[PDB]
Amino acid sequence: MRRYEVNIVLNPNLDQSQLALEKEIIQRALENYGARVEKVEELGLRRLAYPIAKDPQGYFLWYQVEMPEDRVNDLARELRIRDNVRRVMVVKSQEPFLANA
Amino acid sequence: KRQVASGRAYIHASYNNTIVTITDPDGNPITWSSGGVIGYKGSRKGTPYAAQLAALDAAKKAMAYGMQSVDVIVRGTGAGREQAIRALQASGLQVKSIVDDTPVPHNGCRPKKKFR
Amino acid sequence: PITKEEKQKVIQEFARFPGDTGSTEVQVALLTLRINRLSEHLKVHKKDHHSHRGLLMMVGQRRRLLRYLQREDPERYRALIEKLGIR
Amino acid sequence: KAKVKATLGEFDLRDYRNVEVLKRFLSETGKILPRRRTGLSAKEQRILAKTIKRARILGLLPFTEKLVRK
RNA sequence: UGCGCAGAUACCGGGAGGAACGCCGAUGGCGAAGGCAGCCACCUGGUCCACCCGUGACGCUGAGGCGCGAAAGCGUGGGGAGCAAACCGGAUUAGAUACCCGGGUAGUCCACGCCCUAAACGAUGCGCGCUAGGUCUCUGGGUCUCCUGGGGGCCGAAGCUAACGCGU
Ligand SMILES: [Mg+2]
Ligand SMILES: [Mg+2]
Ligand SMILES: [Mg+2]
Ligand SMILES: [Mg+2]
Ligand SMILES: [Mg+2]
Ligand SMILES: [Mg+2]
Ligand SMILES: [Mg+2]
Ligand SMILES: [Mg+2]
Ligand SMILES: [Mg+2]
Ligand SMILES: [Mg+2]
Ligand SMILES: [Mg+2]
Ligand SMILES: [Mg+2]
Ligand SMILES: [Mg+2]
Ligand SMILES: [Mg+2]
Ligand SMILES: [Mg+2]
Ligand SMILES: [Mg+2]
Ligand SMILES: [Mg+2]
Ligand SMILES: [Mg+2]
Ligand SMILES: [Mg+2]
Ligand SMILES: [Mg+2]
Ligand SMILES: [Mg+2]
Ligand SMILES: [Mg+2]
Ligand SMILES: [Mg+2]
Ligand SMILES: [Mg+2]
Ligand SMILES: [Mg+2]
Ligand SMILES: [Mg+2]
Ligand SMILES: [Mg+2]
Ligand SMILES: [Mg+2]
Ligand SMILES: [Mg+2]
Ligand SMILES: [Mg+2]
Ligand SMILES: [Mg+2]
Ligand SMILES: [Mg+2]
Ligand SMILES: [Mg+2]
Ligand SMILES: [Mg+2]
Repeated sequence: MRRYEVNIVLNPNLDQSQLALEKEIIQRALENYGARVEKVEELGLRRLAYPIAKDPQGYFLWYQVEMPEDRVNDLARELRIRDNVRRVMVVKSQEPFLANA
Repeated sequence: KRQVASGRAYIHASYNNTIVTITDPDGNPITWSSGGVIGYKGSRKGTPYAAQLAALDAAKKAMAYGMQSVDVIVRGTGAGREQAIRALQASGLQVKSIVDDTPVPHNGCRPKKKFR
Repeated sequence: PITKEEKQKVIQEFARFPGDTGSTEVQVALLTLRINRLSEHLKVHKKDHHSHRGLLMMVGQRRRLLRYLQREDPERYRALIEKLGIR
Repeated sequence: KAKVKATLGEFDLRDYRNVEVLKRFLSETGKILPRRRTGLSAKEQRILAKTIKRARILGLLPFTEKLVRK
């Protein structure tokens, strides 16, 4: 496997029912694709620099996973399917290159 | 018949013409003028004088609707792009702000032979 | 790709003695590993010519090493060939 | 004029999620500032470009803005 | 000429579709050449440095052969926004079979198969060894004013050249 970072931006209008739904949906997808989750950062409401889906804000999730490489692309497909999921971006993890150190 | 009293004035400045639209704050237009609206016909439309008179025609046409506060949007380069703004300032309309929103592509569409 | 695990598995299979990493045998082994990786990669991806160059050169080097082992001690050559199933 | 790296701390050039620092490297418009203005190295600018673009796809940094002047 | 009172241009909002990636951007990088610029992931080739570890001359070139090969063009099926041979107009002109302006088909894009040319240029075949330096730069390593490799530039020793110039 390799260690990746899953960024997910979804619609910032969900009540608790729907948000819990989309989130445990992301859980289920990750289970089906074999992603061991090492850490998570839920930023949530953030003002976007431009309108996305006519919506000026976005609800942000950041996952750090370790999973089989050949399953990354399929995983992203499975994620973008949901309507409420607006941005999916998976990045291979990287060493934090410092500057002005 | 509207009484907007505040809105947007768009200066479209090309080399062949300068034309001014004046809209309400939601973008919907009210009145407008251009280089051909005032008497000029040919090349004389792209001159900065015609830009002045077009700007002023449209500003006076905005007065009757009650315009006082105006935000200026500017698209394009060309003579009398500045002259239209300077006419817009002394037009009696108080100019709230001035923005350049000229659309530039990110190298998407092939230009005509003239522009390469 | 080819992880160091698989690599060392191969080197250790073909080492002429422990700690041997540069044998002609170890060489043609490793070469042929990447050769097969590349050829399977090129069954699909037929339109990828810049790697196909990589493969041509690899077969070149493999044949030069084998043509050497043939000359010096042909017995080990036959053992290597028979082990990898070549020619 | 001072340069951006000069007036800045120890920051991760690869972190696409840090908007507070990345916004320091864009112009009035959404453009990426040349190395003459950013004070970064060839490698450093090469990395900043990518992380800024990643951040732009996330809706964090803009693609372009409007100039308020002239 | 064209388009516009069947309401265009200019402005706001929604939608469709095709093509190309602004800033970064470089006098930069990569590649054997052709050539390669949004971003992510997968597969994948080359290459460079440090250690001095392994093999022990296994090397260099290379007629044939084989693979690659910008653009244009050819075949079948898609696709088709912008541009645009041919072509239709408008001008200019002595004439205009053109430069300029309004249109527009192939094509430009995709798949698969052809074609095999080029100012395909460094107009400079490949490999190795030897011959002052200085300076700018990309990228490794180091005891990191610097030293030491590998690329990309500019001056210039010896030398070469008809000359221009070339010159680790
Ligand atoms: Mg979706
Ligand atoms: Mg005109
Ligand atoms: Mg100028
Ligand atoms: Mg051009
Ligand atoms: Mg009509
Ligand atoms: Mg008519
Ligand atoms: Mg009609
Ligand atoms: Mg619109
Ligand atoms: Mg669309
Ligand atoms: Mg269509
Ligand atoms: Mg540039
Ligand atoms: Mg030794
Ligand atoms: Mg020995
Ligand atoms: Mg050769
Ligand atoms: Mg030949
Ligand atoms: Mg060809
Ligand atoms: Mg072609
Ligand atoms: Mg065709
Ligand atoms: Mg066709
Ligand atoms: Mg056209
Ligand atoms: Mg034409
Ligand atoms: Mg004609
Ligand atoms: Mg005529
Ligand atoms: Mg004449
Ligand atoms: Mg060429
Ligand atoms: Mg010669
Ligand atoms: Mg060679
Ligand atoms: Mg030098
Ligand atoms: Mg160093
Ligand atoms: Mg090179
Ligand atoms: Mg050098
Ligand atoms: Mg001399
Ligand atoms: Mg010289
Ligand atoms: Mg030497």
